[PDB]
Amino acid sequence: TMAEKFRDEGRDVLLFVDNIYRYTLAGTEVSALLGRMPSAVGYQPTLAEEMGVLQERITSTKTGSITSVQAVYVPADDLTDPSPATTFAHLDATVVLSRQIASLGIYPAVDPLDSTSR
Amino acid sequence: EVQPGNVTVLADTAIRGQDLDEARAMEAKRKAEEHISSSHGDVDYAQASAELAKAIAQLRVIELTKKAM
Repeated sequence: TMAEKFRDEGRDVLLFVDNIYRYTLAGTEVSALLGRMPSAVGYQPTLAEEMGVLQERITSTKTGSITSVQAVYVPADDLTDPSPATTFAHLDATVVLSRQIASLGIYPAVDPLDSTSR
Repeated sequence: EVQPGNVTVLADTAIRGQDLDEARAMEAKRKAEEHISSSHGDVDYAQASAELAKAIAQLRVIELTKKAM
């Protein structure tokens, strides 16, 4: 909401999010208590909508622009877990860090056969 | 070669001359000019190598066990 206020004032803004995965994990923690049936790996049934309704308003517009960097935790290093898998589609440049490269002491541990950009 | 108490015959494996060895050398040059390479005769190594190449193909193990390498 603050990033959007600065955007609409005509400015151009930087928005850094510290870990967007926790935003869906907090929804998974509460989902079952709201009385909703579990989905594929215990995730809430509304995972993709809860994620899209947020990431669709973090965008630049003709009146001003938002440049954003988001850290995205992937659980158990599984890049096919539903949450990273649904997050991939919402980004222009995706940088994929891997443990098998960090263990070689090569930092930043970017995997160049999976990093990509529009 | 006859020696005081020994005699040895240093036989050789094939007829030797000059008409023959020269043909051998001519063919040895020809095979080098036109790059003519013959196969060996080892059918055992051939079969083992082909099985080993087919078994290791599309194996992709190192992508799977996260061996950093």
